[PDB]
Amino acid sequence: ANPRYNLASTGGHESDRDLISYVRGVSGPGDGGEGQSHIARPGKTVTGIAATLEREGKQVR
Amino acid sequence: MNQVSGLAGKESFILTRIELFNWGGFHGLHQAAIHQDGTAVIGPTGSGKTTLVDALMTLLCANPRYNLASTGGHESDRDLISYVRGVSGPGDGGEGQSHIARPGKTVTGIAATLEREGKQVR
Amino acid sequence: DFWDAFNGLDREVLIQQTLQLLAKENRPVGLAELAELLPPAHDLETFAVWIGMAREAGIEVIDSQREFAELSDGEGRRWRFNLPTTGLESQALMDIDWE
Amino acid sequence: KKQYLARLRDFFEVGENAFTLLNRAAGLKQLNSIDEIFRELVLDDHSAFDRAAEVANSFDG
Amino acid sequence: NAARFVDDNGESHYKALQVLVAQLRDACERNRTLGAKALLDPRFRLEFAVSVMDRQSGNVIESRTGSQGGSGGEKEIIASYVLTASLSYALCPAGSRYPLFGTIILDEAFSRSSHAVAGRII
Amino acid sequence: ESRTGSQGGSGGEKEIIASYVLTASLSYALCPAGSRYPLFGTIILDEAFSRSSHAVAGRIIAALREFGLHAVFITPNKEMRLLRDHTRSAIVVHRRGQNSNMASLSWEELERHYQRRGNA
Ligand SMILES: Nc1ncnc2c1ncn2[C@@H]1O[C@H](COP(=O)(O)OP(=O)(O)O)[C@@H](O)[C@H]1O
Repeated sequence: ANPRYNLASTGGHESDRDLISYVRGVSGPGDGGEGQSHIARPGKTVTGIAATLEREGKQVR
Repeated sequence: MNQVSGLAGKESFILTRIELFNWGGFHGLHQAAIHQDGTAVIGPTGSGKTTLVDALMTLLCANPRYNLASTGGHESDRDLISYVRGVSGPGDGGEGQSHIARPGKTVTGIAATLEREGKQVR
Repeated sequence: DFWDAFNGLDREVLIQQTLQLLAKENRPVGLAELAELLPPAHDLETFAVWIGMAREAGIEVIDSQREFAELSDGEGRRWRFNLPTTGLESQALMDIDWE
Repeated sequence: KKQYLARLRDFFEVGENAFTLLNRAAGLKQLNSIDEIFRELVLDDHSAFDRAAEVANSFDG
Repeated sequence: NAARFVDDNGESHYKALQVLVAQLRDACERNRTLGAKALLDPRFRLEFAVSVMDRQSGNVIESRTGSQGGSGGEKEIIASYVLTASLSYALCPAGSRYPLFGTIILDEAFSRSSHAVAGRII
Repeated sequence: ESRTGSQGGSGGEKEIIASYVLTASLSYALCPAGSRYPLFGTIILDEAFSRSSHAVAGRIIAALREFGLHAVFITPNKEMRLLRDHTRSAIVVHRRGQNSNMASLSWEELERHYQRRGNA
């Protein structure tokens, strides 16, 4: 419901990343030519995520 | 590449040998030779690599913080007594003292030799 | 470095290979002799494992007596390892279970 | 998302704590003695540091 | 509790409640001192300890009653085992011993343990 | 870049810079008053590199070499390739039952050559 993003490296303190930064594809860490965080998808955009689970041929997505 | 490594000793002191006697799990006399080019202490979990560093840290610092790498900088996991007595784990829940390897009269000796241009400080 | 870390000393296979070598020899074998018979592709990575043998099976290792072994790595550079003297024997090693 | 998570709960017959613990399991790197692993990994917060503030304000009234 | 039985128009009762609420505010302001956490945090009023026993002999064989005393690999082993047990219990539907959501995700779980003990964790 | 431009992958350059600064601070602390080299040149770091990639660990070792620090690295039989490249001995520590013991080992590159009967 309220996932803790990047918990492996940011554990102990508040997480840097959020859902908005994943949808927009911000590149906070990797810089070198960073155009203000280099938002990959600044305009109207759609992001989809899907996970499939199986058990004895029964599927749940 | 090998030329630069000759700086060791030529400039300052470098540790070269560690001596342990009844230190932690190191029963009896144990000697470790440290190369002038740098050394690697390796082994499986539950050995004496952390105990070996803790001996030198005790020798070097006024208030050593034992088992720092495992506690993550928190309150020191151990103390001098638990190393001297050779405490091996909490020690069950019914006394027994099986965990303690040196409960009675015992002596533990820790030595460290540092070399510089032949001059040796122990 | 990804590829380099991909391939490494799989001590599982080396465990059985060393056990089979001792079974074939069925004699007290030192570290230098083991290196000669078994060409280590990772240098000290193997040796520690073999030392893990001696100390795991109770085969006491002597540090005063030092053997040697000359081994060349992939790129051709040759190194002389100053191994200690051990008494690896197949019976005890096969007695002890491995993870 | 509340209704969707309720549907997930129903399908997998596990409360929200199960998936919250699954989330926290991805940040196990920063671990310490058993006490910290218990008080930071399992048995989620359920602390009462906020209810105390309301109780104090009511007692102020 | 003693003051609730006094007949003074709720004066002693008010004073006792005032003391209690003062304690509560003291804890709340310093929201991470060990005392405050123990006071207002359910999972801080009780300690924790693990104990490895024998399958046939129920006697405790090694009881880490907090007693941190452990190597980087030992603590990692215990934490991974306990976390796996907790995940299995949580994901198991009530009255069942097989979790219905059988997939779990670990992120760089093992870093302080040897390659021989990580396999035991897996 | 007045402020560090970026890293070499998930804190690569960041970790490199932090380790370099820490090594410089240690060298200064061990360096006596108005001295270029630290009198106490030995540094011990338990769990050498567990959270550090092989690319960065080599850089930390190189930096330790630059600042004139003789280091002994403690690893759980991990990261043997770089330790072997950047060291010349190893104290194999093994604990059987309740008692532990050590076994010293050393190696050194024979002058010989990189390769003979081949490209030079
Ligand atoms: N005071 C102590 N209490 C409990 N165990 C101790 C103590 N001192 C040493 N030990 C034991 O000695 C070893 C010290 O850690 P070690 O395994 O050498 O660390 P690592 O291999 O992670 O570098 C462990 O097996 C530990 O149980």
